[PDB]
Amino acid sequence: KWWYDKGECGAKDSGSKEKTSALSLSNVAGVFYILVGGLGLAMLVALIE
Amino acid sequence: KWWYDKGECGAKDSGSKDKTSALSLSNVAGVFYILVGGLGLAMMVALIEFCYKSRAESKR
Amino acid sequence: KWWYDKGECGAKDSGSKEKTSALSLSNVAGVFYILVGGLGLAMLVALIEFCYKSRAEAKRM
Amino acid sequence: LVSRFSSNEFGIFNSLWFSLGAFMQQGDISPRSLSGRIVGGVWWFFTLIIISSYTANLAAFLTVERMVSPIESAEDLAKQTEIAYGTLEAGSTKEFFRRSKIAVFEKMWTYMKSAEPSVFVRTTEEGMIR
Amino acid sequence: PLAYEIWMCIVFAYIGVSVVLFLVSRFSPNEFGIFNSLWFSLGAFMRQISPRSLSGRIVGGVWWFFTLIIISSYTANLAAFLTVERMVSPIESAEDLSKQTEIAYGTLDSGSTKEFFRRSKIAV
Amino acid sequence: PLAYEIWMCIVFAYIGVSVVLFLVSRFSPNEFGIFNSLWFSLGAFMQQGDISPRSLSGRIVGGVWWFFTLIIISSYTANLAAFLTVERMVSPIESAEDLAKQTEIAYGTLDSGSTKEFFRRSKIAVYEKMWSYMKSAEPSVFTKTTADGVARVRKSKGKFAFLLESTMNEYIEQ
Amino acid sequence: PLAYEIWMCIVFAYIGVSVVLFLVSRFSPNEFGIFNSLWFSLGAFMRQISPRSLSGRIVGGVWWFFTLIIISSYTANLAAFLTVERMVSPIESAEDLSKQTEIAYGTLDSGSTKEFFRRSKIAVFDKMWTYMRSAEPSVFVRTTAEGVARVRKSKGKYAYLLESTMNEYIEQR
Amino acid sequence: GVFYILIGGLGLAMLVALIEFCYKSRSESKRM
Amino acid sequence: RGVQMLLTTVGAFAAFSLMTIAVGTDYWLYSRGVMTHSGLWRTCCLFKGLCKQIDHFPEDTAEYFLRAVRASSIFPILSVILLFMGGLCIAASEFYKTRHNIILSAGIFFVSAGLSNIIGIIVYISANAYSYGWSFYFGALSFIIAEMVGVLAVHMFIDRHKQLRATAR
Amino acid sequence: RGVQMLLTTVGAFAAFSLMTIAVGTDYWLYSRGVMTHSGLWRTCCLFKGLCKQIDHFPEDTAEYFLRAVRASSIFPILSVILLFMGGLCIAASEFYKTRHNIILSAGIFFVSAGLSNIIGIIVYISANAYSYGWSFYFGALSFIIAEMVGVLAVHMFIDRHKQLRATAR
Ligand SMILES: O=c1[nH]c2cc(C(F)(F)F)c(N3CCOCC3)cc2n(CP(=O)(O)O)c1=O
Ligand SMILES: O=c1[nH]c2cc(C(F)(F)F)c(N3CCOCC3)cc2n(CP(=O)(O)O)c1=O
Repeated sequence: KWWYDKGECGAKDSGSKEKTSALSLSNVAGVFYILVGGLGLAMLVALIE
Repeated sequence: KWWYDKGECGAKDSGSKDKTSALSLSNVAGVFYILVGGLGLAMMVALIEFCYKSRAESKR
Repeated sequence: KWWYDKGECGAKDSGSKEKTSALSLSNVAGVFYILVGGLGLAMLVALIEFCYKSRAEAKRM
Repeated sequence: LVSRFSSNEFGIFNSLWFSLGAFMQQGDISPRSLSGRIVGGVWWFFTLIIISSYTANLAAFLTVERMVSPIESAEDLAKQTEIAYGTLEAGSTKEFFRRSKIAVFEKMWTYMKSAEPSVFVRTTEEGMIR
Repeated sequence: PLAYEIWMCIVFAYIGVSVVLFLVSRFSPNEFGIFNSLWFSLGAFMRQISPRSLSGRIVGGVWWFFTLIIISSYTANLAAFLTVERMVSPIESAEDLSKQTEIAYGTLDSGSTKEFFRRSKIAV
Repeated sequence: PLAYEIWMCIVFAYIGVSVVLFLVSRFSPNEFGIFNSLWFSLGAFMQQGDISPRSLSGRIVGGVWWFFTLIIISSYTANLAAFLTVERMVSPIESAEDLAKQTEIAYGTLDSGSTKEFFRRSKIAVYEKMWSYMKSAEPSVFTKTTADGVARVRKSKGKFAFLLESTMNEYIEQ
Repeated sequence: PLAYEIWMCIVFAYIGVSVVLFLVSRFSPNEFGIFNSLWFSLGAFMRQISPRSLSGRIVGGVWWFFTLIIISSYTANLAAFLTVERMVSPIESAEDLSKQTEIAYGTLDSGSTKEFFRRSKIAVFDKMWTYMRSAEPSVFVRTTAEGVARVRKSKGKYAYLLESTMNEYIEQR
Repeated sequence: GVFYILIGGLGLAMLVALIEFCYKSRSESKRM
Repeated sequence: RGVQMLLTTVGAFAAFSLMTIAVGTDYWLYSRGVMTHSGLWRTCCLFKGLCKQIDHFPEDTAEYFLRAVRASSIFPILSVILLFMGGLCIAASEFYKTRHNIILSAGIFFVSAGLSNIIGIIVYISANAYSYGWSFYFGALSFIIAEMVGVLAVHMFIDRHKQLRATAR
Repeated sequence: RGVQMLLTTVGAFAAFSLMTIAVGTDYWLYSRGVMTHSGLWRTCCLFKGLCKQIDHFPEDTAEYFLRAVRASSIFPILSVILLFMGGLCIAASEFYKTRHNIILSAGIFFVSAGLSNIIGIIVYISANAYSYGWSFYFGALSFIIAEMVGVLAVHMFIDRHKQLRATAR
């Protein structure tokens, strides 16, 4: 009564299921980084060749 | 008489609509729209560039 | 007590969901059918077009 | 059959290799006939939908793999019906569930008192074997 | 998944883009040919020659992105059907029994329940 | 399912890689033109395709740009699959135990009457938890009139519910 | 997804299949060339020329089915990550505090709780008292709500020890 | 497992290529 | 010359014999209420020893059509009849080769018979809804031998056509 | 010939002006605790009218390095310096073109400055986490015009190289 029922937390599977954050740039920016790095590597290699 | 016939709503169509049988056509209709737009744009570009090439080649 | 608690049917089909059960051939058999139909259609079309080509080669050449 | 019946697919390996390329996605040698192209169109959308179904079922089973965690509460025992459970046939453990006032434990004692067959064991090692 | 009639729209767009690509390819005065353009549109539809007229290439690229989005959405919805698999009941209300005739329905041979249907005033 | 802003950066990287191809292909041909470089960049951005270069530099630019967009469109496929998986998730509320199982959508009754006295004098622990939530809510979920509850539900966009008699609910439904 | 070390195994198999394809294609006395065979194996890896020796094409086909299975499994596992998203806690047991040192932990500055760690004889709790008695900076807080504010402003870097009932009561608010 | 079937197919195609090259080279050296 | 023709003939004969053995018995295996074998006509248990025709067709219209096809083995019996007709055509074309174009129609009928046998194998695998019999593997091996024999027959036909085209000039 | 050089010069000048405007103000916009504009140096609210430097990087180590790069806009300032160096090289190569290879190095530095500008735009878009300022679109348009100007510059360089190769034979 005084902990589970009186408390302000539902806490019985409170981890709801939708969470529709479509896609952040966090998974994309690290791939942009290796993209720009490969581009600069190919530029310098082509120039020195 | 007084709840169904007197009321201002239609038939309580099943359970909020019908049945999400499958995915709606609205995404498909939008990509249809951008496809038809790009189709007409590239068609008019092809027509004007053929007109330009014909005016260039026929008039030297 | 005497209907929901006394009964033998748990009214929760939300926990312990559908385990891994592999894809049936019923979704694959109709695809096999249109495969075999396309094969037979292509065979008959190739045979009649080769018959037309052979008739044209025998008549005009 | 059809390629040597009218080239590029004159050999058995060229025909088998174009069959492999039409079974997979990428590729090599493009035919020019009506018949070979329609054989490819029949055979190729076929395996397209099949490997799409392979991808979909593998993603479905990996979704199944990250489903509901094992039991951690008595509410998890009440929420299911597949995994049965029982106590010792004699002792204060059975008297705890028999004299319980909480409806969750009351449903537990109702299921264990009406179980078919009996979930109760005589000794601790009998429960170990069960 | 995802469609009962939209596949016919895909086939109609396939024939239309094929006609447009051939009309571009056969109006320049290698990639010409109505069956050649049709088979290249088919090769554009699923995965597996290239036009160089620099105007029908735009048509090919937009059709190619179009069918890529289609096969991606098809894979996604087929995974969605293979994931949940929550089938529903065909019959919901009492008017559903009057709406069809393939699935029959009956009562007990005697009783006041049958007398309710015998002495009813509702046309349903 | 991805964004409305990642696509612009992808198109900017697309035209940048095409600038790289027209730079290096004309600096070391089949990719001698700007349209040839842009068309090979478009072929490398999608899966299928056409004209394969022979240079070391063009091959390594393709290998950088191409596994890139492979992973990106695979992520697009997986993300749309995740969104459609969310689309077939949990059905709406159909029981009072569904109300007790959640806490995001609040609900209330009328401030006075035997309807509130039902939950106040209840003995079933689910309805006791319901009366515990209604009695300790912040702010008050109780309305003065029934039409106040109607305006509270209709201005909620699926965030608030109301409990009432079945005949009144069906009449307001009609 | 799907791998932390197996990507290097994929790269090693890529180099191996490239070496085998070059050894087949360039030992018959077009498709020869070490970078040509390497870039053709790269073309076999992802989606977007073909050998005619009818033996290295078998290598290309088995590599091509191999990487098709890989990218199918990659799409499947990435959908599995984007579907559920069930985050877990890094700290589970009491030995997890002694097993790491990045996430700090503290007790109250005065009370029998710190006396329990000061008077303990277990080497795990001895290491805990050694780590907390030489902590830089001071991990001890003034009040209970001070510890709550210290944990809530830590973003997963600092924890607090107390009685279980008060902990569960703060958990249920 | 897919690594194992890749290694098996790789070794099988390698030995088949080796024996067909050996047979073709022996036949070309003996005949021509 | 004659070696490839004799190999094609004995391959067609072995394919016809394995198709007859697949028609006969031991096609599938299914554990009844104990294991039991079936040969698409009757089931036999592993009391023990009794046999009866367990190919009962009853217990949309596409389910009735699939049950009608799975009943009485419409596909593989007509496939075996077409294989016997192709073998008779190959025997008539082996001796007194008057017309040099009947071998193409015989090979086309042979490939169509193989495709129909594969389609019937797909139907019998679909209608199965736990192990498998040996006659199913024998029918699969006969399908492999039939595919190889069709390849050998069309190879000999295109070689004979190229020889006739070289002799015509 | 010279019309393409004048178009490349005014395109480089417009790209440098739009890069300066993108560095200046109105780069991004976000609703604060009311709306507020930002130009990667200081934020200004919509009381109303006050402005302060709200580009505070504090409140794994890869997050620290990303915050260090996003602090004070290290990448686009160096990109704009490289753009100004490429524009000065193009201005030095326009009149008194003695060296026949300085335009290639100028174009290579200009394309690398554009790529660094796009990388810095990606970092600035990543570090923000609702609308966006007009200077972001202006910097994007300057990146597009800079790419087109690099294409035109290397096109003029390969035309000059082909003319020199034709005059050498
Ligand atoms: O006073 C009691 N003390 C008990 C102590 C123990 C333990 F210490 F754990 F050994 C146990 N067991 C737990 C179950 O497996 C068998 C032994 C039973 C006890 N019981 C019987 P109860 O009626 O079931 O409580 C008592 O009555
Ligand atoms: O005797 C009672 N008869 C009641 C009859 C009705 C109605 F349905 F309109 F007939 C209602 N409403 C239900 C919702 O719409 C507003 C009025 C309340 C009633 N109440 C108050 P309670 O104590 O809350 O039940 C009584 O006391």
